Amino acid sequence: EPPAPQYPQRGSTGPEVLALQQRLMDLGYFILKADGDYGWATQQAVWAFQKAAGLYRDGVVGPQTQAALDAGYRPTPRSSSGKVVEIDLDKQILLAVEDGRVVRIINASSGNGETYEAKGRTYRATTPRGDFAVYMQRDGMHSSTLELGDMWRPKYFRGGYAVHGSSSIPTYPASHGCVRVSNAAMNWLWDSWGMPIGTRVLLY
Ligand SMILES: [Cl-]
Ligand SMILES: [Cl-]
Ligand SMILES: [Cl-]
Ligand SMILES: [Cl-]
Repeated sequence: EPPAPQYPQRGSTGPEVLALQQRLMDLGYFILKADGDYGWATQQAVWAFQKAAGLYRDGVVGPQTQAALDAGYRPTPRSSSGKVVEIDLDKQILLAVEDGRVVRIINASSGNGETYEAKGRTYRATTPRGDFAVYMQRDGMHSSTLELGDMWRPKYFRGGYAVHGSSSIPTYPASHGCVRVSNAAMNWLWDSWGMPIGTRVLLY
């Protein structure tokens, strides 16, 4: 009649959640607080972890996810030098990379690949693959020609294609093509890490 273990998941609280949050933090998955409550922010970090590790993206830290946590799984970046934002489209993560070392792994969501209509024309919600650079930024909440909602602190890398904060960053590609991250992650990129004009943005 004793209860089985807790698998940390959204809504959980307790020491095991605290330990998970700290381990994520230690491994570089973006999370600000280890407080023992598995809320929205923790969800973003768990999803980033499961994505990175190639695991089913359910937010539930069961036996397989725990094994990967214990193994200390971190993705290997493609770049070798300098500051680079890498976006892994298959895994749906953004990597803040410096000198070939991942500094942070951030949950992301990119284009859904479906058609959409805008100012009377049909487009396809593809995120481009390639080697680009931040060329402009708008430091507040702004509208998009591509995206339907507003974008928080966009950093533009090819025409209207930007990395930005969003209210929803799901476990599948959900956008019209821009790359969404949490507002907190976007603030970190801007204000703590620094991602100035000219920063390489590599998508693959
Ligand atoms: Cl919650
Ligand atoms: Cl949280
Ligand atoms: Cl999945
Ligand atoms: Cl699992």
